[PDB]
Amino acid sequence: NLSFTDQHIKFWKKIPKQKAYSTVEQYGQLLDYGRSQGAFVGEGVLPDTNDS
Amino acid sequence: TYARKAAFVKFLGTTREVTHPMTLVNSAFGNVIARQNKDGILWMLKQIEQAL
Repeated sequence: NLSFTDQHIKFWKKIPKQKAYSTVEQYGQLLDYGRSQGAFVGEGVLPDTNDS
Repeated sequence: TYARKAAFVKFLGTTREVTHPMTLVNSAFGNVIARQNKDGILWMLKQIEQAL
């Protein structure tokens, strides 16, 4: 044999493998915790509302 | 000769406010909520006295 063998395969044997149950697979991401509004309020006032 | 008369009940009130940080700092002349309550009671008593 003047070619490669299965010992030279590296990345295929290292990437984690998981099972699939459909042709379309979905997942959820968390990108941010809130907007970049002001964080300082004055005395007894209601602070602004923030959403993720 | 006879007659029949009617009287109508009326309403009085006042409001008091104290901010949250004011209740967290030290006080020189005791608790502030009781002082505000006493001031309101005496004020409304005087108003009742003059309305009578």
